[PDB]
Amino acid sequence: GQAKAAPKVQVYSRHPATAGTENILNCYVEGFHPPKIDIALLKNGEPMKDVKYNDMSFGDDWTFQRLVYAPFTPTKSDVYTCRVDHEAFTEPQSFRWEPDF
Amino acid sequence: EPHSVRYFHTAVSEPSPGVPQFVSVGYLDGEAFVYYDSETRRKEPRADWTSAIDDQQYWERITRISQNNEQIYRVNLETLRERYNQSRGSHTWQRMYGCDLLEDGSIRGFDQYGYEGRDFIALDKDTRTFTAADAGAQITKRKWEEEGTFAETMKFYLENTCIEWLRKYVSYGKDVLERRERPEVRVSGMEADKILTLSCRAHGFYPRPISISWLKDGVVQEQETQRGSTVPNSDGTYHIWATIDVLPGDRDKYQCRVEHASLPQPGLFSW
Amino acid sequence: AEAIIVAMV
Repeated sequence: GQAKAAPKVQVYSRHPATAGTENILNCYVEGFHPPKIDIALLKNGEPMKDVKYNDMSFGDDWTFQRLVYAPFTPTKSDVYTCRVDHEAFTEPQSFRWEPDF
Repeated sequence: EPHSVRYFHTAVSEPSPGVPQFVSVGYLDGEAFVYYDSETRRKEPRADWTSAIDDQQYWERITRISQNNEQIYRVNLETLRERYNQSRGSHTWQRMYGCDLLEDGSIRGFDQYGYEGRDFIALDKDTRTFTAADAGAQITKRKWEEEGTFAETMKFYLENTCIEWLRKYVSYGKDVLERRERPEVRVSGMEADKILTLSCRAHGFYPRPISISWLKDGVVQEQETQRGSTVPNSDGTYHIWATIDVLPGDRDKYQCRVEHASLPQPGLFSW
Repeated sequence: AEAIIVAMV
């Protein structure tokens, strides 16, 4: 029938991160089909401000890709997550940013 | 010196947030430069070089072409619903087409169609015939090869028009396309149960191809490495990582090696 | 520029 393919997800910073230094937080969501998706950037479970969405792309197997990014100044207590909801998931899934520091 | 122009069409029966009924994105050498969807109904720029195109009412015209053609995407979506005896609901129609300039100056062309996330029909412009993937696709093969006109019309565009615009596009975006941006590399350390997990991260390289590897006293460690896919940054650059699990006394024998077009010789990094 | 002639299925 139709494709149903869940995404895989990579979270990462534009630069090597240092505590209190302004940076950019990237969430790259790929491999999904169909295109309907929700992708949220969370600071300790709060919606982040200034979240932007790249134009979605797809590749040779027609599965879609999306980049979602937002400015952020990380610390050692803060937990940054990307929460992705997609019909091939039984339920939303978080993917955590793992610090550089 | 090789270059690519490709357009990606996504068309769906049921919109949803961030998914219009039809969207089209053009890419030059893999970087977006032109966008259109059925909500704004307007062709808009995605790269700065497109802003000095020199064609005057080019934007007004190409906008109109797109507005007119989304009618045909809605029709093909219903055709495909009934040909495959589906109900009404969510269905998905996808298209990738464009041309390539290879380093010897020869041309390649492509026009590929996808229904429900599965191959449907692909142009083989060499023979002016379509490769069908399906019983349902075989019909559209036979209808297109009956009428006679589409295969050669699309072969014409691919071999002439498309390529003509490619070269013009390459010379407007010469400076963006040929810029180079080095990676910032940092190696991170984390051990838990007497295993040290070394993570090498390369941030902000352009162009996209990169080599990242791990050295144990100078010898590659190709099986003990897992690496991620090169993933994009927001500013057109790219990102990759590579971890290795090693033992915490074997720590000062470990180097990450980053080969990139931006650096004459590979960089070496430790934690 | 995009190809003008789109086909029907």
